[PDB]
Amino acid sequence: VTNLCPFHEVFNATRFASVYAWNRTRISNCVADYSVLYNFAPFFAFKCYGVSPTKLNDLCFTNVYADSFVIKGNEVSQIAPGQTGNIADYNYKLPDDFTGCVIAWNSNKLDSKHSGNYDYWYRSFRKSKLKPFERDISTEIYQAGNKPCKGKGPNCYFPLQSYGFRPTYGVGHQPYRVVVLSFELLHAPATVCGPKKSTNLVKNKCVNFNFNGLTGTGVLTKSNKKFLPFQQFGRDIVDTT
Amino acid sequence: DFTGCVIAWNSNKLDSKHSGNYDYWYRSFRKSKLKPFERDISTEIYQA
Amino acid sequence: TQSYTNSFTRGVYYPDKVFRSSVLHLTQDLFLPFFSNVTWFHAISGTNGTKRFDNPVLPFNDGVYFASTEKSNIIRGWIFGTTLDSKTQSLLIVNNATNVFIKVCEFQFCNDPFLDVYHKNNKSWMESESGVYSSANNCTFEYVSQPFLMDLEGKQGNFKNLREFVFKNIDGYFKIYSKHTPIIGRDFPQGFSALEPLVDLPIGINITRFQTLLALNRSYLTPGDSSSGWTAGAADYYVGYLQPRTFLLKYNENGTITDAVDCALDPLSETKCTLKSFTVEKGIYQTSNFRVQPTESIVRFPN
Amino acid sequence: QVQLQESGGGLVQPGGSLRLSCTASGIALHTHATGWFRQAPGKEREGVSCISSGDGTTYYEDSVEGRFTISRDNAKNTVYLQMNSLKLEDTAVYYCAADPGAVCHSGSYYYTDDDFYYRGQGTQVTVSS
Amino acid sequence: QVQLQESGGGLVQPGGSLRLSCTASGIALHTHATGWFRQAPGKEREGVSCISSGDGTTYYEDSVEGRFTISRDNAKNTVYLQMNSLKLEDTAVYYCAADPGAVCHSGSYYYTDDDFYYRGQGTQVTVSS
Repeated sequence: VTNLCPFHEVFNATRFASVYAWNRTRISNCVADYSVLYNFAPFFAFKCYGVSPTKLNDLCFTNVYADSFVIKGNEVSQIAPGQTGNIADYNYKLPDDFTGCVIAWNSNKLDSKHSGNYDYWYRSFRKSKLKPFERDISTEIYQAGNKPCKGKGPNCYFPLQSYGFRPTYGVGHQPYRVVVLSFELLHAPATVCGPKKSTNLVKNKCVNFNFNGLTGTGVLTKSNKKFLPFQQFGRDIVDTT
Repeated sequence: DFTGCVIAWNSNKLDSKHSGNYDYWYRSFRKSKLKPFERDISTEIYQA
Repeated sequence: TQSYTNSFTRGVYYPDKVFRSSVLHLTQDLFLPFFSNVTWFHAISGTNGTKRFDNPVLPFNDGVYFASTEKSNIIRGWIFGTTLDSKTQSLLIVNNATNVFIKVCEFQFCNDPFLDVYHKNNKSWMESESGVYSSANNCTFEYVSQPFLMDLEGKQGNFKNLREFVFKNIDGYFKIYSKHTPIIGRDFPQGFSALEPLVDLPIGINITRFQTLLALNRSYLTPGDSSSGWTAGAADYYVGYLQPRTFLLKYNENGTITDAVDCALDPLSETKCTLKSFTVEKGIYQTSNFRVQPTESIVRFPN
Repeated sequence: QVQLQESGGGLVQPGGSLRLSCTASGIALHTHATGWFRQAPGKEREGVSCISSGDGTTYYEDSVEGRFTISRDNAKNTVYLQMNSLKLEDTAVYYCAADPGAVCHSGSYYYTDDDFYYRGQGTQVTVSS
Repeated sequence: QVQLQESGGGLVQPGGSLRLSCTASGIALHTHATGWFRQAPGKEREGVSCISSGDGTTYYEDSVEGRFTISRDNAKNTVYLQMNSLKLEDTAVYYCAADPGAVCHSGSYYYTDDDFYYRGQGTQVTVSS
């Protein structure tokens, strides 16, 4: 498999969206370029909460989910399983077995303007807590009182809240660019792979060989045996390779 | 291939005090796994 | 429209990846047995606006063999799935003109396919009238590849092509085995063909029922009868059911399968399965053992 | 979309007291940060008080010290400014404005002049003998 | 031999944020259960949090729950604190300390008073400038 996925263009966007409709990118059938550590989507925080991230290279990757959000600085550590909050539970919950790398830039020079930015919209009121990895887009006025919310009035609160940033605001209210590379498995769907090192072939010598999981010892010689294009292995009487 | 016996008992009363008994040192860094029935004593810095 | 015919030497496959030459090999596998009955299902309600009921529901136990003799491309696709409702996902092997989309998706409703009223000879064109579903639920694995049904042209009369196929679900793993061979006016041509695979898929969903898809707007050169059972008819859709049999396969020195015999059809089939040969010399050969099975079982305990 | 309505005012005498109320219809208080700004005739607009999104953390100006109390009620979604010991130079028109986030005093940023998103019409408070 | 130095502190404002870091000059992390202690002036030293020797088991106190968090990185060999929603009476001298083995909430034994073996120099943290 000789294919390369350009990771670098995926992670940065021209304009980041709101909480309501982000973008989810799935990556497969490509060489695992996770040496983009420290200079792209994994960087400064380097908070790979995955269970043994180096041993995840052995558990050969079947899907990669890449995401890029922008969240305020008061709740950077809120992206972890088991934590509560209105901006945590009613926006994005994580399952208890999250395996991946979730890393946050101090985005103060590109997500803040002198006139103020109003392109990031959040919720603080919802009917109930949602299932993890789910999104709601529909904008409806919730019923937060005895009065029926059929009109725009008191006890009927809009759920949309647009955060505001400038370079003059202090740390904690500044926007942070949080990028997620998550490598989990749904029910271990062992479908596609990548890491597969191959030594150079050697002929006419007594060597050990391993071809597609078949191990053995002997001498490999070119010959006039012909295979129809389905068949891969060869075998004879008494069932020896 | 061990032919022998293992004997163990709780000692909370001669090997423990309120500030902590620190006379028992348990080495956790070594270049390679020990041979059977073998000790290393030497104190040299282990860089990871 | 359920006439039965016997299948002569059809349904012999390549069970594995390995190359063999000039050997005689015994395989215990899910095969279609020799001289077994197969079901002909017809399709004649072309002009009527009601549903034809010509695509029944078949209970898909341990693999299905399918065959067709049609010059045109009326046969396009197959539906698999236990319930075919919104509860579970369903598999489609739908074919367009030059590509195949295989989708494992949940579908709430499967009402009816599109049905025309007019004649195919008047309007011999099919332009965007294939709509079966309206809602797609949470689903993955929308695989896309080359067409299964290679449009091999048939001209000059009495040259109609044969499409042989078997579908197999083993441990959440779906295998399509297929080959296209040109034949003559025999419905089941007496002869042998080493019958190749095409594709393998990881699915992970058990399949209980399946169903076939036709361009059911208009159909021609289709005869049928109202009689059911042991009768005869002309349908050009052949369905057989596999069984776990043991076969003796003959591998050619060139590398292909050239003949196969059963080991449970005939007594001399048992002799040539025990002797590992296709030619049996004159004599007496002991093949197996007989014993009388008990008719029923009794239990007797005291007072 | 979202409107802010002010109430109160009248003819107060020096030594008296008055209470302004600012009611938001659409947006939610105790998640928004609201503040009061005033404008005297012949002058330029200057803030009075502010309260942030988190709890009831109050902020105040230099000439506002000790006389003016700010309180927010989340039941009626209305913020209250209580005026005590009004002097003769306090005749102005008062505006309430809301700005999402804990906007007032976030690092190197005070609530100087007006950059708030949501506005109102204003109520005139005059004081004289 | 083993020193536990602290970096951070200074002058902040209420509702702000600040970062604490304790890099162990001697024995590493992920083998010793470390903790943090603070001292209000005129008051006794009381701990705020721990993290265990194994995995990321995390504890807090009642008056600081939810607002403050702890995390560590073994490559830099340090422990990190993120101060969120700073209020008035948190003004304290913050210490970092350690003890071998999982000692914070170990059986019927919580991290009560001062039982750790290592001590640090400490940094000052003040609020409401």
